[PDB]
Amino acid sequence: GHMGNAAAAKKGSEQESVKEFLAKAKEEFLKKWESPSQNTAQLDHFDRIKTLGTGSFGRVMLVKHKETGNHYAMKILDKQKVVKLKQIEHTLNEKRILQAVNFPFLVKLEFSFKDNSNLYMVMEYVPGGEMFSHLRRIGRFSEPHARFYAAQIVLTFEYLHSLDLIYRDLKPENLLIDQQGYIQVTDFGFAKRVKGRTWTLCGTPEYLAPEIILSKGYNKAVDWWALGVLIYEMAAGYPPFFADQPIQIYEKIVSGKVRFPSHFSSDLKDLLRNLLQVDLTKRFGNLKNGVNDIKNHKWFATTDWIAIYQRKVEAPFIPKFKGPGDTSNFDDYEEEEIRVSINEKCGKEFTEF
Amino acid sequence: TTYADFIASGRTGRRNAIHD
Ligand SMILES: C[C@@H]1C[NH2+]CCCN1S(=O)(=O)c1cccc2cnccc12
Repeated sequence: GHMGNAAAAKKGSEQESVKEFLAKAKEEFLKKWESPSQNTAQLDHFDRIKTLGTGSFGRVMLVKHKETGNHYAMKILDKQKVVKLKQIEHTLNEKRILQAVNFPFLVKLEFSFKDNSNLYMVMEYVPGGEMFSHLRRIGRFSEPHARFYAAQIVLTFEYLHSLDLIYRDLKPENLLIDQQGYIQVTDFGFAKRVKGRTWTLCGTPEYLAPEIILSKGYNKAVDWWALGVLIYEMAAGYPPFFADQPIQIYEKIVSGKVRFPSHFSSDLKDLLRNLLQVDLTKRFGNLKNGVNDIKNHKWFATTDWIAIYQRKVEAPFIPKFKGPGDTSNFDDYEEEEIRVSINEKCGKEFTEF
Repeated sequence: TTYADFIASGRTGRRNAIHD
């Protein structure tokens, strides 16, 4: 067979130890999920420095804690705008998830609080910027470099899926690089805790699984499809399905055809054909062997999964770091005032925050 | 080429999710 006795025993033991870790991780998650933390700081504890990112979600600002001098990334949401965009449940759920999870590649929520006007999530500052920026600048990542990042996503999805969390928002724009070169996942607005199927049309066109496009009920296998898209884009420099307009992207996604650059290794192409598998009964991550079909694939043969989890692998790329508070890996944004009305707004809606 | 097609797509920048 493929493994002799020693290798088979070692793999079996490793897989059993993952089960044991995940059982404990779930116990710990459920305690925090059922009794979430609230109101662990306030606004005047922080100096506001610079806007790191903006969007319909609100903004994220680099802030400095006045006593410790520690920097953090503060997400600011306007309660009235959240209500208007129909994002109450997503916003409450994101904060509830972030305060309950614990994994080395998931950003930590260090404080949260609210005031009359806004909600505030104070997260660790991840100073390396978006994977997106590095990927577009470098062009494409070597297979070893792509693999190092992919392994972290595999472990992160193994963890989240064990908690019945579907992620649904994977793309290089949503992955940050930390000072040691490891990934941080930050956005949980589209994540959902569901054991079976769900139906919402959500995500980013290039990363949508066929079953989402086709208005089917779908499950956690959409995250494994999205991993295939991410690995492809990291290694090629462009995603597997693109076009001028989303409708044309969706036609290609559902077609069952993908083409690969000539520099992709055979191992990489085989992994991607099994992740970018339109037939759910055949997609890796969705079979009886679960995540092990991915972790044991030849493309990952050199990956030491425990060493990745322990952060003991030397990263292939370290972002430039000019010190605490350095924002050079993020774009520049127009700075806008932070208004706190004298009158409480949308109080009942956000009682749980 | 595929790369040129990607540039021509106009989708080389940060991509919004559907809800946006
Ligand atoms: C929410 C936006 C949305 N765009 C995609 C990337 C995520 N950001 S972010 O880079 O401003 C960011 C979010 C959370 C924690 C961070 C920690 N350190 C830096 C930036 C951080």
